Amino acid sequence: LNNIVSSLQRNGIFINSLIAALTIGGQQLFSSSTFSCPCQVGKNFYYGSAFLVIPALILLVAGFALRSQMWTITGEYCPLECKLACLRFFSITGRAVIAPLTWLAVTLLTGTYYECAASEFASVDHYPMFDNVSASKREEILAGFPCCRSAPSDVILVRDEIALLHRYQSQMLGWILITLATIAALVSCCVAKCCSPLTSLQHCYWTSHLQNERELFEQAAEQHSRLLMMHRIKKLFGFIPGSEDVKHIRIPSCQDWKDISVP
Amino acid sequence: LNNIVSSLQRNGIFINSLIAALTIGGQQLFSSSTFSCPCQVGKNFYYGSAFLVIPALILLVAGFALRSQMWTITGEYCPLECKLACLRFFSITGRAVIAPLTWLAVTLLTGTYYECAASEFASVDHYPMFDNVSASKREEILAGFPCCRSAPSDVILVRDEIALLHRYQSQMLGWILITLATIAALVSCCVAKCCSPLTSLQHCYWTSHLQNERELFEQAAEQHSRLLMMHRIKKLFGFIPGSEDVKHIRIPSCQDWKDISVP
Amino acid sequence: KDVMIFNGLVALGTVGSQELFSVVAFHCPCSPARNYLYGLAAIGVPALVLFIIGIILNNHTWNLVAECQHRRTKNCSAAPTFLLLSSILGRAAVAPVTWSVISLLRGEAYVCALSEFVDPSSLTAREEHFPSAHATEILARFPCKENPDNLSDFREEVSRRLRYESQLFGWLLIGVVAILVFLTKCLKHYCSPLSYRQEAYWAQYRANEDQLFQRTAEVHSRVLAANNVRRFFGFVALNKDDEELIANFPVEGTQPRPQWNAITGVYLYRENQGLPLYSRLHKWAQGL
Amino acid sequence: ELFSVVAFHCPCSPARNYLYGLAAIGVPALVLFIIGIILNNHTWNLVAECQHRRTKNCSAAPTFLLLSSILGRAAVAPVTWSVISLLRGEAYVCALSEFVDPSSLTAREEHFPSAHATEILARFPCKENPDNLSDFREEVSRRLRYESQLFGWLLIGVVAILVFLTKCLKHYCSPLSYRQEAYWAQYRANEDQLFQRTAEVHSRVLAANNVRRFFGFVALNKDDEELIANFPVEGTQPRPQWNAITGVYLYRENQGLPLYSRLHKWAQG
Amino acid sequence: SQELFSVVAFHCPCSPARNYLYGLAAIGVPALVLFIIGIILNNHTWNLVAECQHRRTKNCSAAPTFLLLSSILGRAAVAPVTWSVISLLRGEAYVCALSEFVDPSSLTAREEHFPSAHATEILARFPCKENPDNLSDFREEVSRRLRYESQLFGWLLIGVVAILVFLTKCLKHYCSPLSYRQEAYWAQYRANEDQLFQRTAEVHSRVLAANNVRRFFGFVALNKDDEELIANFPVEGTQPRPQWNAITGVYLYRENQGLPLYSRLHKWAQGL
Amino acid sequence: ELFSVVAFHCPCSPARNYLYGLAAIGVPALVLFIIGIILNNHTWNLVAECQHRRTKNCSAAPTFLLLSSILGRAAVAPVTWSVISLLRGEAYVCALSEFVDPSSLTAREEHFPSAHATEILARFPCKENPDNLSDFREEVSRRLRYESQLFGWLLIGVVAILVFLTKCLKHYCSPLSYRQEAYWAQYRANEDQLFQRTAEVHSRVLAANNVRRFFGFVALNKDDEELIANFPVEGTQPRPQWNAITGVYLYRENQGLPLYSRLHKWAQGL
Amino acid sequence: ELFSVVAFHCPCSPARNYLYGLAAIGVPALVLFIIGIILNNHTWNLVAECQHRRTKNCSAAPTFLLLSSILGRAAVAPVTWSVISLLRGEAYVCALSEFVDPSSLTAREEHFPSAHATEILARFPCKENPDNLSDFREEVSRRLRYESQLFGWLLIGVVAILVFLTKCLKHYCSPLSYRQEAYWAQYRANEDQLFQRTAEVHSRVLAANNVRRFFGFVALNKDDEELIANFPVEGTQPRPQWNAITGVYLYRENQGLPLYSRLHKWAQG
Repeated sequence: LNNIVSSLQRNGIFINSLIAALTIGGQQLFSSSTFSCPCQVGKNFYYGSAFLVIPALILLVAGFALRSQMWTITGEYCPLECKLACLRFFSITGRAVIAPLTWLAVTLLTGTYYECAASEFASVDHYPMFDNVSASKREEILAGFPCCRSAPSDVILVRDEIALLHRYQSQMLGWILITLATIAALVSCCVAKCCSPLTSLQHCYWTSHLQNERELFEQAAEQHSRLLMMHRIKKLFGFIPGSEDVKHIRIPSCQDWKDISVP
Repeated sequence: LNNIVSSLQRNGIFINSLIAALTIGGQQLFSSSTFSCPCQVGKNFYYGSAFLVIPALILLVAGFALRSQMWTITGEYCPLECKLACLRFFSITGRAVIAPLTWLAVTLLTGTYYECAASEFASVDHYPMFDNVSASKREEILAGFPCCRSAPSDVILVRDEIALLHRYQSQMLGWILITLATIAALVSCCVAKCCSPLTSLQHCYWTSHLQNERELFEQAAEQHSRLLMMHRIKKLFGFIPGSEDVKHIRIPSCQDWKDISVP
Repeated sequence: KDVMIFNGLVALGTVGSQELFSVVAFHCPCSPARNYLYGLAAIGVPALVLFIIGIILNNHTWNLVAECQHRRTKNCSAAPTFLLLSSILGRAAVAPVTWSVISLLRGEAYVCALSEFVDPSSLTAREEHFPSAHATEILARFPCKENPDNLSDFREEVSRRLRYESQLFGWLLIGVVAILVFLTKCLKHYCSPLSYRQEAYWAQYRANEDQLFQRTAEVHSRVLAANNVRRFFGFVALNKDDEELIANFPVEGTQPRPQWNAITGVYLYRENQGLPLYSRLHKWAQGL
Repeated sequence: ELFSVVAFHCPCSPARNYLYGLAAIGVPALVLFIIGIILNNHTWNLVAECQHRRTKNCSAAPTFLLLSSILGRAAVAPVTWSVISLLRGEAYVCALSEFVDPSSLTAREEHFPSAHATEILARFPCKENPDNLSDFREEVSRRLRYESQLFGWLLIGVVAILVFLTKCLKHYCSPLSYRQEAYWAQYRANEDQLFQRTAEVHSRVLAANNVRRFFGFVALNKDDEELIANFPVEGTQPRPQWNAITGVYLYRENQGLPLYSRLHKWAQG
Repeated sequence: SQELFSVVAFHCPCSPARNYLYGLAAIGVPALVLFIIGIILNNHTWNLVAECQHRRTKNCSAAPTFLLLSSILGRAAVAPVTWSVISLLRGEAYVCALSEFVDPSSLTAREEHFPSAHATEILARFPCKENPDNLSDFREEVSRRLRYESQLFGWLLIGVVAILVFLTKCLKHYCSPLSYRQEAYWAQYRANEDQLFQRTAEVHSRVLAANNVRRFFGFVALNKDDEELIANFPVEGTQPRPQWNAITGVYLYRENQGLPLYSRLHKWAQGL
Repeated sequence: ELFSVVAFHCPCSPARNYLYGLAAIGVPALVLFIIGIILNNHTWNLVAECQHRRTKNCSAAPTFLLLSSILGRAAVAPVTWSVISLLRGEAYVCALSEFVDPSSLTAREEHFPSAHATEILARFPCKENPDNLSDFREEVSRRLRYESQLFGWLLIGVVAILVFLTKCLKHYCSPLSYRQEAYWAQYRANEDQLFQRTAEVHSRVLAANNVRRFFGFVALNKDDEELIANFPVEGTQPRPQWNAITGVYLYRENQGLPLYSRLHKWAQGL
Repeated sequence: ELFSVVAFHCPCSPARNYLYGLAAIGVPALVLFIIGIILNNHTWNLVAECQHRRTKNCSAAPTFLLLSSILGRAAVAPVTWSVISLLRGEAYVCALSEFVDPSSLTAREEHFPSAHATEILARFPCKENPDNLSDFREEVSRRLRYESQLFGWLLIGVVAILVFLTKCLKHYCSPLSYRQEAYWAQYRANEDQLFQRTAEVHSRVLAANNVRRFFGFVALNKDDEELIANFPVEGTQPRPQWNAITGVYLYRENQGLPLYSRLHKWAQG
């Protein structure tokens, strides 16, 4: 039964779906817990914009870095070898970039981050209520109502309209981004099915072979290290550990401990 | 017992039904959670129309792309081979297009998306209440009542009628689409049973053979890679991993690690 | 039997779906000449559609087409056509009928239909009180249950008389299908050339052969693929079960193209010099 | 659920509900009656018997008793549904609501209007009556429901006597002692079970040969090989021989020994 | 089953000259239906019929028929009685039947406030509670006298049966020439023969069915247990109708050579 | 709810309930008494005793010593029903509520009406009494219940003495010591249970010996096959032989040795 | 519920309940006492001693030791029921409610009516008293319950002293050291187990040997075959032989070695 779970774990679509669901849940928890939408007139666009970008950037970097094989790819970087490196890089990038795309999409769909983000950028010259011959209190109240300040002075309905407008735009952006992303994927796949010299079945076989041989060589290296250490003990103490020791014992002296300290 | 589940998984009707149910549930959750029906007079048809089309388009693209064999079909594209490619393409298309059809049908049947979508397109010259010598407030209120604004000024009953009318049309469209879809399927099946050179039993046997040989060759490729890596280790370290290693050990030097770094 | 349970699940499936449909999404548009079309489509459209998936999913349907395209002469005898046509309908055409009757029985589909046609002067228990211009319009609003309490008296009779018509109409439909099935079964046995024990044995054989055919075909695909793997690698890796098949099932090779065509299509039931042949596949083996 | 859909809904309207009552009762009875005929095996060989003779060679009198068996066995469903409706009483009150004579009404002084006697008497079953005549709606309902239950009890009584009468005469007029009918009945049930059981085994083996002849082998489960080995097929069976073991059969003796079915007559050579 | 019980449950129609017709039907007819079932299942009634059929001359006198006919009803008239008695003890059936026959002057617990306009109509409405509140005392009063008159008869009926059963049992033992102890063996023999007969009839049925199918299909398919049946119990043919005709009929203790024969079959087993 | 049907329902009416009190207590007592006689095997061999002699030569000295046992082993069932009803008190209070003397009520002053004293007293068991007499009813109800509960306890005492009286006489007048009677008691049951068990088997073997002659073979269960393989039969037991083991047996000694059952008397060949 | 059947319901009435309470507790004690004599085998052989002699040869004094045993052993049942009722107190308070002197009443001033004294006091146990005398009702209820419990605790005390005197004197005046009596009391209760056990076996074996001579064989279970095989019977034991092992026995010694039971005495001839 657990073998089936591991088999589905090998399915990349399932692991990417798990990543997307986990990122969406984390974003929802973060928004519901620790956002608070600071309401300062001076720099409020900064807070929302940072909330939009920094989590996406750190998730992208984490996805790129958590894959060990990309380090080897870069080391080789720093014919067919170039094509294979490009294919592996694209395949790893896909999973590296799925999560930040999910974060951006869900944030835009929710709309709160964009709502608090570009709120002071709203156009109010159309509305005749906001005269503000001072020209400064207008920006103050504009940044002030979207966060938590109702300020029930007839402006609330206006503010909702403004909010609605921004929210509407947010949704579009999300979907717009989504559209572009999908388009990119398609053309990206085109490259992976146009510049690739290997057959479609050849690529999957080759990847399975690479994973098999990597695991096999790791196991072989561990076993070789184990055998080398076993040999070191059977040459120092004169007996093989884990076997019948009642035959001989070296009884090493003080000078013998220094020899095994070399590695 | 789990073998029976896998056997029913092989049944295409069951997997398509699962896809349809999952899409319907996701659509219901999305509608109940994150729709909100923006109520702006200017561009409200845009929001509903996009909600109708973009999810359908992305689901269609995902269904087309998630099938790996279509990449091979396109690569072959870019006699009997043409007929086989056409048959495989039709069979894969069916499952590729079932989900977006389900989304469109369920959305139209619910009617909310169409309700908020073409609301400002309603005909009001028949109703004598909407004079609006300004000719602009009329469109504003027309877009304003369907979302959440009751505006209890005798117009509510009128608005319900309007809503009803739109809802009625929505239902028809859904069923209309459904009808067309089924008709298409029938004639599509006709082609798959008219242009196909293979017998009805020949096609199923050939497909089973193709799946069996694909899996068999993937397993054989993995095993060949495993054997090649095993041979590499038994030629480098001088022993076969996983067997009795107590016979010989190469003890490779620094120069030996470079040789295995070629692949 | 297996056939009855297969039909029973479908009959339960649509009834539950009909119950589900009648709750989430059915709102009669109370607008003149709109509910009438809406009411008719609320019955026929699921009915026509549900009949279609019945035809498509039926394996025997393409068997009829394959022979029809191959023969181009409709040389199939009347009796085998009577078997297949009465087989697809008995397996597929059941679903629309069950949806059609239950929709009539509940009455909410029909009550929208003839609500337009209701005669204002046909009302009783009081003098007719309807304007000559809005009589049709006011009736169209009856099914919505939003009629004023002043018109409630006249609405209940109208909403029930149609509901009377629907249930009576739905019952009458059940009589027709019930009679037809009884009529068809007698015609099937009367016009068949072989007694029902033969028909039972033959139809019982048809299931067993095709069940045997499907299991063998999947195995034959695996063993043929495995042998080609050996030719392309020089070795084959197999589990416990599949490895037994290759050692127990020699590969005959590829059958000739006409041989595959000979085992598809309709059954002529030509007795081999008095010895019966129960399918084309059986004839092919006994023929050679 | 299903009972909610098929739930009786009395259309309170004159000259109209008794049509509904007939259809809401007769059609369920008619449908159930058909299933009785369709599933019964003794009805098809009866029809199949007419196929071979095609000229009414056999007299109708000997075959009449079988026709008594086909109707009797099938009639359980219509009666057990007709009786249940009568005892419930819902069908009958809506059927005869508008035929109650106002003159014979009782349990109240004569306040019954005559402007629309049928109409107001039609609306009684559906609670759509004036409360001033509510006692009448209880009086009329109780009298009509009384008539339904009496008919229901009379009907089940007549079925009870007819079951006895047709079972007292059947033993009397049959030429065999009742114990022979006990063996004969137990033989028929045993024959059909064994006959049908072998058909699956014979088909599965025969299909194996045809599939083996065309794939070069057959895929089998654990017990199939036992079926193949223990029960090999040497061919098929001619159609006219099958025809000799179909159709109705009357008790016929051979050399002073009974034959209980055509298959037995065929098996005796 | 709560729905099935609700269908059969008594629903008294409060109306004159009408309920006691229903009361007659609501108890008599289920009694008649139960009685008919008692006749059919009683195996003794069929060989009684077969005895009246094969001889075609009415050879047996009244005494051989009378002694058996008592057992036909006795083993079957139990079912109507335990239904009639249970109804009377409940009392609902009786009070509905006689609710229109109590004499108004015989009522008590209230003065002459009982209306005499339509006495039979108002009295008939008592069981269904459909009574004016001013006569609720009268309603209960009649609801108890009639309950009593049922219950006394219900208990009285049980007593009479409990005498007839004892009288019938005592007379049979004193009149039959057999000792009571030998009858117990005789009763213990009819059951063993019948159970062995029916069980062994099935086996000699299946074997004949198996033998006939084999000639047609070319072989026979049997279950694991049925395989032993064919080998252990082989048959050679059937049994003639006269042989089947010597074991279906009433038998009354024809002794042979001073040694009893306990059933028709036993008499046939001696070839007599 | 079968017990709910036979539940007592007191009909409150003068000169009427005590009939119902009788016929709803006496009749189940009579039914229980009859059942005791019918199922008691000691009553049939009594009947078969006078049947086969057809003359009644035997006197009443041997009959009365057995006849008491017939009722004694059976009369317990009515008494344990008669006493239970009296202890509950329902049977008596409804039966005798009509006879309560209108001058013997206490716990209240002279408030009892004299218009219909019997009628109003008749309805006391049904609790349909006006609240102005609730003291009177709770006085009559508790007084009558005493009389029943006194009679019930007294009746138990009388059986508690008759049993001890009988058990003493049955051991003082009989010519056999009790330790021997226990053997004679442990033999009558030991034989009868063997006889019934062996009657069933010799019935089945005889049955399987006839069905075989009618079918050529007999269907028998696996354990039943052992029965035929072990207990073969040659025929049937003659009627006079069956007629010598039915009846009443009274300790007929043989040649200085005892016989404990009438069958035993025939076993020695007597 | 049999608890509700035998429940003690106090009839509150003058000169009536104490008669009831007498018969509502004493009578079950009488039944319990009767049971003790009947079941105790030490009284039948005492009776059996009186029947064989027909002359009263045996003196009363030797038999008084055994005569006190049957009454003593059976005396638990009345005491364990007389005491339990007394401690519960319901029996006594209803019995002695009507004897309480109104003048000697306490806990309240002299406001107790004396027009009909016994009537009010008789009603105390049923709580059917006006609340104006609730203090009086409770006071008599507690005081009367006190005498019951004090009598009950006295009753159990007296029995314990009687048992102590009985057992101490029985061991003192018996002519056997109490260790030997334990062996003897471990014999009579051991013989009677074997004697009962073989009574059935030598009965069933004699049962089978009678049925077999009649039917021709005997039905038996697997265990019963061992009874017939291992233990064969030849005849029956003479009636005077049974007469020699029933009655009372009082340590008759033989030659200087004890015989513990009368059967053992007969086992030496």
